[PDB]
Amino acid sequence: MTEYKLVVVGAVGVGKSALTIQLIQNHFVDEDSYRKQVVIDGETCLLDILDTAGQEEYSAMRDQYMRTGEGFLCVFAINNTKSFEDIHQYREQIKRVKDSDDVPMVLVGNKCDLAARTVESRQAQDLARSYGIPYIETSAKTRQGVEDAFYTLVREIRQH
Ligand SMILES: [Mg+2]
Repeated sequence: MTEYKLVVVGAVGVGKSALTIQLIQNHFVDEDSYRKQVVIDGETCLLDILDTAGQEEYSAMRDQYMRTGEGFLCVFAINNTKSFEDIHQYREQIKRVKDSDDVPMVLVGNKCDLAARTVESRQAQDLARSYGIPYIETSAKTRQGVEDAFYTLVREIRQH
């Protein structure tokens, strides 16, 4: 069957794992590869997701997994301005290693259940527009937009 190699990236603590675990095991963790047969738009397929460590110890450790990844979830948290500003560094790294200005990618603003937000939706939407990539807000806690984000990424890969 078609397999989709997806890679979840982002600054420490933004909810890369919570999003992956909500999708795969259907529960929010208040506190690494995953493989799952799913059916998306009638297509039977396997999601092979890499949930990357947050520690900036990489760049040679990062290049290996970015090279095999087909599409990328670039995650920041909406109560975390630094995690948002860090997004540019992740995209420029994916582009460097994949020798492409166009890589299937979705910008995800996670933790949209929280009221104490420091990054506004219009801000991130305008960023995503400049990249030419979709923007989707999620909450791994409420499960809002979780399937949305991953499925939109699969569809971006299908259109590449
Ligand atoms: Mg994690």
